[PDB]
Formats: sequence, C-alpha cells, structure tokens
Amino acid sequence: ITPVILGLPLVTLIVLFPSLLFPTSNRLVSNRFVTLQQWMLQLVSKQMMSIHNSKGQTWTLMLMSLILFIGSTNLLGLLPHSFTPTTQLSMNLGMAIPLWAGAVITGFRNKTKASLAHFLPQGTPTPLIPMLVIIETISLFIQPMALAVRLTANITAGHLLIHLIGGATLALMSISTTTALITFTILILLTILEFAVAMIQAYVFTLLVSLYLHDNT
Amino acid sequence: KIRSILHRTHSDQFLVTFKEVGRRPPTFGDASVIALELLNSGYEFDEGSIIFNRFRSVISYKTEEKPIFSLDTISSAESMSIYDDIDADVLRNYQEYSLANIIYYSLKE
Amino acid sequence: PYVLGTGLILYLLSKEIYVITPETFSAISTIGFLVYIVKKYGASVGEFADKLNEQKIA
Amino acid sequence: VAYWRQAGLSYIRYSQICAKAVRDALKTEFKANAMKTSGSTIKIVKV
Amino acid sequence: IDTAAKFIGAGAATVGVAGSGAGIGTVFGSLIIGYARNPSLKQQLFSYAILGFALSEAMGLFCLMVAFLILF
Amino acid sequence: IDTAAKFIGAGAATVGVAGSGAGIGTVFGSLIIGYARNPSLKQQLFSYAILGFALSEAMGLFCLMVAFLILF
Amino acid sequence: IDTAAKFIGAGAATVGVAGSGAGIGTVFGSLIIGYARNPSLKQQLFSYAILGFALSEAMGLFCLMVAFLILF
Amino acid sequence: IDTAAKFIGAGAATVGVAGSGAGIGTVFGSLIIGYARNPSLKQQLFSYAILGFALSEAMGLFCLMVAFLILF
Amino acid sequence: IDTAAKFIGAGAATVGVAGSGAGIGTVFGSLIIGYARNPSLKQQLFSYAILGFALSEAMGLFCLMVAFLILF
Amino acid sequence: IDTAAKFIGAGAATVGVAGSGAGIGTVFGSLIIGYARNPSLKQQLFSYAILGFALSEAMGLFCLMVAFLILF
Amino acid sequence: IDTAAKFIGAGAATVGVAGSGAGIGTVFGSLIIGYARNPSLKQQLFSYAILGFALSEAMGLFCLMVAFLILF
Amino acid sequence: IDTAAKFIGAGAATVGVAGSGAGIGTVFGSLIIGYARNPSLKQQLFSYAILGFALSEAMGLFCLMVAFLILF
Amino acid sequence: QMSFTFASPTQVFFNSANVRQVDVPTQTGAFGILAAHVPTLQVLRPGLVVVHAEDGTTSKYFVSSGSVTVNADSSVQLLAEEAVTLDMLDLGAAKANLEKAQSELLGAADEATRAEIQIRIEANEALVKAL
Repeated sequence: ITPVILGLPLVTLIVLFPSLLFPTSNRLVSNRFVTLQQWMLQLVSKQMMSIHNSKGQTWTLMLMSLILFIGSTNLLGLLPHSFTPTTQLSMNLGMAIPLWAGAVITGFRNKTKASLAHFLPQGTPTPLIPMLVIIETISLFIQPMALAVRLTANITAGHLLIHLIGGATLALMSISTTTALITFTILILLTILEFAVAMIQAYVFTLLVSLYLHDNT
Repeated sequence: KIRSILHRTHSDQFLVTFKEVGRRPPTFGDASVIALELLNSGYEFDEGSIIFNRFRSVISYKTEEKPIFSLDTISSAESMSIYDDIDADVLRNYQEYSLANIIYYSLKE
Repeated sequence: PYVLGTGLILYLLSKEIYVITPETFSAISTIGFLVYIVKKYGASVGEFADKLNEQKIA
Repeated sequence: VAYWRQAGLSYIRYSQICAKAVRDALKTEFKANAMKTSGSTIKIVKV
Repeated sequence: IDTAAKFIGAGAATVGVAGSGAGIGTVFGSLIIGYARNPSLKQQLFSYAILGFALSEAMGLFCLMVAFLILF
Repeated sequence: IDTAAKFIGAGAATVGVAGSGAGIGTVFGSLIIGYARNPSLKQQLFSYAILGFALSEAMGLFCLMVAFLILF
Repeated sequence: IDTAAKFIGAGAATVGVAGSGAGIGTVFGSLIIGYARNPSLKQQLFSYAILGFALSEAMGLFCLMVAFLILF
Repeated sequence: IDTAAKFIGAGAATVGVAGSGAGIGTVFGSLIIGYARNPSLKQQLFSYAILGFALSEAMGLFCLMVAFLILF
Repeated sequence: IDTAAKFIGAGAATVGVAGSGAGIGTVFGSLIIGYARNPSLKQQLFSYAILGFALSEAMGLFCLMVAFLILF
Repeated sequence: IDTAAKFIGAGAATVGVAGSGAGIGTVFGSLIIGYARNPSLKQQLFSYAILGFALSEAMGLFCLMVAFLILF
Repeated sequence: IDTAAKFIGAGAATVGVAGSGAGIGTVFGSLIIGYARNPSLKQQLFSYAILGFALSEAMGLFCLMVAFLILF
Repeated sequence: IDTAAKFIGAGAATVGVAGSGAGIGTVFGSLIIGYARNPSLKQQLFSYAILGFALSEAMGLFCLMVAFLILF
Repeated sequence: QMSFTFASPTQVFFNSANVRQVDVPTQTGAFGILAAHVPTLQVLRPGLVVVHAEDGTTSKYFVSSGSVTVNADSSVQLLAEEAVTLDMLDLGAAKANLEKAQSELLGAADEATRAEIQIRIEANEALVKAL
C-alpha cells in the first residue's frame, strides 16, 4: 500500500512546484529564489515553443504540460533504484491510459469510426480508398499509443540493464574493484548515451503526434 | 557618357562609373570586374536593368535594356525553379558569371 | 542552486531506502550523476546571462 | 562556392582568378593579348 | 516441447525487429540528406519523417506482438 | 513434436517481415528525397509512394499469413 | 521427426521473402526519386519499374512455392 | 533424425534467396535512376543490367541448389 | 527443454540487433554525405542525427530487453 | 546426433550467401549510376567493379567452403 | 539440454554482428562519397565517420557480449 | 548434446558473414560511384577504400574466428 | 546530337555544333553531357573540355572555369571562361606556377586569398594535369 501510494503523489509534487512558482513570479519578489526558479518555465517556453504553432495558440499550453510531465517523470526514475524494474514499470502502465486518452480527447471522442478525419485526411492513409484509411488507423493511433507506453519502457529497459549488469559484474568479480572497474566504467557512461538521449526523444514523440492531430483538426 | 547625362541628374546613386570604355575599347575582364563590384553593392537585390546601346549597324543601335538576372532571388523560386534540376547555388554563381558575360557584351555593344 | 542540491540529496536517500539497492547499481548511477555536475556548474553560469537580462530588457 | 561565397569569391571572382591564373599561365604572346581580350581594363572612374 | 517451443518461438519473431530498426535508419537518413537540399525543414520533409517512421515501425509493433503472444 | 514444431516455425516466418519493414523505409526515404527535389508532392510522386508501400507490404502480408497458419 | 520438421522447414523458407519486400522498396524508391529528375513518367521509366517489381517478386514466388511445398 | 534434419535443413538454405531478391531490385533500381539521367538505354546501360542480374542470381542459383540437395 | 530452449531463444532475440546496428550506419552516413553539401553542421543536421540515432537503437534496446527477459 | 546435426547445420551456413548476392547488386548498381555520370566505361570504373565483386563473392565462396565442410 | 542449447544460443547471437559489418560499410562509404564532393577530409566528415563507426560497432559489441555470455 | 550442438552452433555463426559480404559491396560500390565524380582516385579515395574494407572485414575477422572456435 | 555552344569571351569554339558529348569538368563531377540537357546551370571547374563531337572528336581544351548552361533543349552553352586549347597552355609554367603557388598559398592567408591560391594551385595543378 504505502510504497505505491507514496510514489504517485511524489511524481505529481515535483511537477507541482514549478507550475505554482511561475504564476507567483509576476510581480514579486524576486530575491535569489524566484528568479532562479523562473528559469525552469523559461526553458520550457523557449525550447518547446520553437515547434509549436504549428497547431495554434489554443492547444499549445495544454500539450506542453504533458511533454514536461513525461520528461520529469523519467528523471524521477533515473536516480532511484531499486525503482526501474517495478516502480517505473507500474508508472509506465499508470501513464498508459493518459497516452491512449490523449488521442481520444479530440480524435476518437468526436469521431471513433474515422478519427483520421481529424488527424490526417490525405497523407499516409489513402482518401480514395476507405479500406486503407481504417487499416492505417491502427498504424497512426491504436498502435502508436501502445508504442508510447513501450517508448518509456525502452528507457526503463536500457536503464535497468546498466544496473543489473553492473550488479552482476561486481558480484561476479568481487575483487575490489578490480577488473570489474573496466566494465563498470563503461556501464556508467552508458547512462548518458542511453537515458539522457532517449528520455529527450521520448517527449519529442508525444510532441509530434499531438501536433499532427490538432494541426489538421 | 552614361553618367554624363545621367551624371547630370544622379550621382551617388551610382556606386562607381567607368571610363576606358572609350579611349581604348573594353574587355571582358572589365565586365567581370564590374560584375564583381555590382554584387557587394547591395543595390544588388533591388534589381536593375541593364541598358546599353545595342548595336544594329554602324549608324544605329537601339538602346537596349534588359532586366538584371544577377539576383539569386531570381535564382530563387519562381517558375524558374521548375526549370531546374540543379540548385540555386551554381545557378546563383552564374548570376555572378553571367553578369560579367552580359555586362561585357552589352558594354561592348 | 542550493535548494536543488538538497532536493537531489533527499531523492538519493529515498532510493537507498527502497528495498533492493546494491552497490553496483548505485555506483553506476552516482558516477553517472557525478559526470554531469562539473559540466553543469559551468553550464549554469553560462546559461545565466540570457534569460534574466532578456527579461530585464523586454 | 567552396570559398566562392565561402571565403568570399564570386563566380566572378573565382572564375576571374582562374582566368587570371590562365593568364598567369599560358604562353606569353598569348599573355600579351591577355590584357587585351578579357583582361580587365575597367577604369573605375565615376563621372 | 510444449513448454520449450514457446521460448524458442518468441526469440524468432524478435529477429523481425531488424527490418524496422534499419527502415528507420533509411527514412531518417534520407531526411538528413533531404534537409541539406533545403529549405522547408519544418513541414513537408521532417513532418513526413514521422509519417515515414510510422509505417516502418508498424512492421515492428506487429512483429513484437507475435513475439509477446508466444510469451503470454 | 507436432504441437511443438508449430511454435518453432510460426516464429521463423515473422523474420520475413524484415523486408516489409526495411522496404517501407526505403520506398518512403526516396520519396522524401524525391519530394526534396520538388514539386509534385500532391499526386504523381507521393501518389506513387502509395503504389510502393502496397507492393512492399504484399510481401509482408503473405509472410504474416504463413505465420498465422502455423499458429491457428 | 517426419511430422515436425516440415513445419520448421516452411518457416525458415519464409525468410526468403525478406528480399522481395525490401528490393521492391529499392526499385519503387528509385522510380520515386527517378521521376523527380523528370520527365518520362507516363512512359520509359515507370514502365521499367513494373519490370523491376516483377524480377524482385520473382524470388518472392520461387521462395513462396518452397514454403507451399513443405506444407502441402 | 535422418528424415528430420534434412527436412528442417532444406528450409534454412532457402534464406539465401533473400540476398538475390533484394539484390535484383537494386540492380534494376540503379538502372531506373541511371536511365533517368539518360539516354543510352538500349545498349551500354540496360545491357549491363542483365550482367548485374546474372551475377546476383548466381548466388541464388547456388542457394537453390543447396535446398534441393537436402530435398532430393 | 524448459532450461534449454530459453538459452537458444535469447540467441534468436539478439538477431534483432542487426537492425539497430545497420540502422546507425544508414543514419550516421547520410549525415556525413549531407554535411558534405554544407554548412549546417551544428544545430540543424547533426542535431537531427541525435534524433535519428534515438529511433534507431530504440528497436535495439527493445531487442536487448527481449533477450534480457529470456535470461534473467 | 553426429550425422543429423550435420544436415541442418550446413543449411544455416547457406544463409551467408545472402550477403554475397545482395552485395553484388550494390557493387553493380553503384557502377550503373557511376557510368551514367560517365564516361570511363572500359578501364577505371568497370575495372574497379571487377575488383569489388571479387571482394563481394569472396564472402560467398568462403561461406560455401564452410557449407561443404559440414556435408562432405 | 543445459550444455546443448547454450552452444546453439551463442551461434544465433553471432548473427547479430551482421548489422555492424554492413553498418561499417554504409557509414565509411558515405564518407567515401562525401570527400568526393570535397574537401573536409581530416576536418568534419572523417571526424564524424569515426563517431559513426563507434555508434555501429557498439551494436556489434553489445551483441558479441551476448555471444560471450552464452560461452563462459 | 555436447558434440551434436557444436555442429549447429558454428553454422549459425557462419551467417554472420552476410554483413561483411554486402558491407564490402557497399564500401567498394561507393568508391566506384565516387571516382566517377573524379579525379582523386590515386590516393585520397581508393586509399580510404582500403580503410573501409578493412573495417568491414574486421567484423569478418571476428565472425570467422567464432565458427573456427566451435570446430576444433 | 547537341548543339554545342562552346564559347569563351575570346572564342566560340563550337557554336551549336553537333557534338555528341562534351565531357564536362563542370564543378559537379565528371559528366558527359550529350544533346539536350535539362535547364540547369552548372558551373564549371577548371578542367579539360573534351568535346566529343558527334563524330569521335574530342576537342581539347583546358578550361579555366566558367559555366555550363544547359538549356533544356538540344543546346548546351559552355561558356568557359578561359578555355583554351592545351596547345597554348604552358606546361613549364604549370609546375613552376605550382611551386610558386605553393609559395603563395602560405601567404594566401585569408581564405578569400587562399581560395584564389588553392585555386591557383588547383589551376597550376590543373595545368599539371594535362600539361
């Protein structure tokens, strides 16, 4: 009970502080504190907005909340362990519905039978051939929404292996270090090559897909 | 002598003006030289026309005029693009090259 | 900067408390974190110029 | 433009260094003629 | 045999993820050599980069569905 | 044996979807290079890209048919 | 031994279609990028893409006949 | 074992036609992009595409000889 | 059978790393033939190469976790 | 066991000719588009094609040397 | 069973090193056509080619470690 | 089991030479489509072709040393 | 079957001449343009002009630079800057110039200068090519 119950509020709370702080910054104070923290949403409104609009002002800020949430949630699975093999997997499955619901909000809710009428009328799906539209509805929604859960789970898998293989290498060669240090030095560097790259690209995927919907809607 | 009548009605709307056109007769090089200078002067990209006396016969020329093509913004886009299978660089570096060619020609004309 | 450093420290402790947490898992991650710091402090200074000056100007 | 807009040079300049180099080269009788035919003989004189 | 072949059959469908991972290397490659030609980087080309990486990862998510079905 | 080799054969046929996955990337990649050369994006070239994704998924549906026949 | 090995024989023979699907993506891509350079589209070149998508599927019908031989 | 390993072994040798299948689409693909650059179609270029489909189906004929050696 | 075919099932799941390895060669090759056109080294072409080698070894981490599931 | 695994193991080494056959379509295809830009047909270009296919089918003759060493 | 299928599990893990070998040519071959456009040899392209040789042979190192895992 | 699995374990490691087979065709093929753009054939390009063919037969010097370890 | 207009300021070498090919040291890469050729302008390298005239001829030139202008239709206009028959070019100079060049390069500090120098080198070299 406690362990799972403690986890979800914590993921919420880390996202909450930045989201409270920026509204506050609009006249006081600032001292050291407010200006330092203000930089967080300044990086969000700097980096992500280079792609947005695109789909227009209306839908922009709604999506940016989730894009930040996904990246921040993975960062709160980076440093904690044990965490990846169980707690992060339960969080990937707890984030699964939001990712499936993200297409529903505008696509399937207004048109279940042909959500591609909002997403992409002419493109990947052939408008001349209604058969291919329904076939490629899986490749453009049903399946990509399952892939978005596997997308965070691929980071979970590569991050987990670093640590399991670590664990097993120092357990196999408990020399202090010694030969295991050579392998373990590589396994360290893999955290940047794996997580820090793949975590960024993960919320890029959510960005692009949720643009392609609302831009043609 | 261009600017000797249109010297007399403009002067610093010219950038430079050239003699030795007469008093010994022009060369291509020269055309390239001017071709070069035309560019750096950002009047380039405000388009021009190139007006010269196009010879017809000893007695006559018809002052001819063309519009500038040394702009890579002609080398840009347009239907111009659709006549291409090559990028607006080596095109643009023809806008260059041709400026000399024509300029020479016209100059001579 | 100090608050963030405190926040990270707390999270690392919560991790270590978590039931399974072996030396090897931890050593990889802590080194993985450590590498970032030295770059990060130089980055935090370099970052600094833009936004608060850009705010002040605008 | 490897340097014909990327280290200056125009097609004009580039080329002109070429011709110039050709003039630099070539045999001399021809090089006399250089300064004649297509040898720059602009006199940059505003008027 | 009845329990053995499911394990040997899950790995064999995981070899069908070698076609999706190189088909993403060709689509993103020809977009990296399709942006050097310039200039419509945003829209047109890189907007069809996710539209070309959707039909090419569609063969992987169907193959990793046949690999998971022999595991569960 | 008979209820065993059907699982170690239906999985090997999913390795035939490696050409359907890497064929979708190559047919779309050269379509992303062909539309980078301009200008007939709306029909003619990207219309033929649909006639190239079909003649490449046909060697992926015929391979997925043989895998489904050895599983059900 | 007799009933089993014929199921693990038409499964590895379906891994020969991994060329007929990717090679069709190579030929139809080269006709997608080829027609970009223009102008022989409704003749000459797209009439050579049908002669290419057949020779590629020619090792996709020869391989498919072996998987249909081991089964029935 | 004697009739088993020759029935599953003749299936693994049919994965050698995946090379000749995609290798035929490329030699007929570069001839589609080559005749796009024009114009020596008959003779020289399209006469070399036969010399490129023969050296590619030579490994195919070498692979189809192996699968027929364990089948007969 | 149980403590056997999972050791030969992790071998077949490691064949999926032939697409994450040959997809990186296709990606980090077109960003070398595209930078030869120049001059978008930083911020544009190599920045998209980080997002090109992110969806290339993503099919490989999904293939390295499939073999890790058939071992631990 | 000593003769059975020699018939199904000589079939897995026949999949090593998939590289010599797809590589031959790349060594001749990149020679078709090579002489398309022209003009050194005899000598230089086609001479380099012979020294390339010899280094492409060498991984086919050595792979058929490990195939025939398992059956003869 | 324990000693048997560990030998046939390392062999299929060595087939995952077929992506690095063809990845090595498609990454050091695009740089063999990059310097053909010239003149960034020992500057930008040949420097990134080593950063392209490392990203592809690592997917050969992460596959040879699975082959060494099922051997010691 | 011990001697039986050493025969179908060096045969699956012999199909790893398909990456070096087509990788040598992709490397030497790019050099044939490079010297066609001319003229730095002697040194620079063909000298770099000996650096790319060695880095592609390097995976061939690690895959043929694997199958030769399960032999004697 | 190309109307080859080969001209330089100084000369028209071929003028809409039924040339079968011109093998072109267009900055591009070796390309042997026959006949009509797509509207494209491709700018010319210093090289040789080899004028495969539709008749076995290849007329020789060294070309300094210039542009090829490939006009959709049958016509090619090689507008070569200084494209000279190798006859009138000077081998002795090519090397000598190249040494000299090598001397210059060093002082061809600034890429624009270098550009010219490397060009010169390239030139002299290019003179060394055929001369």
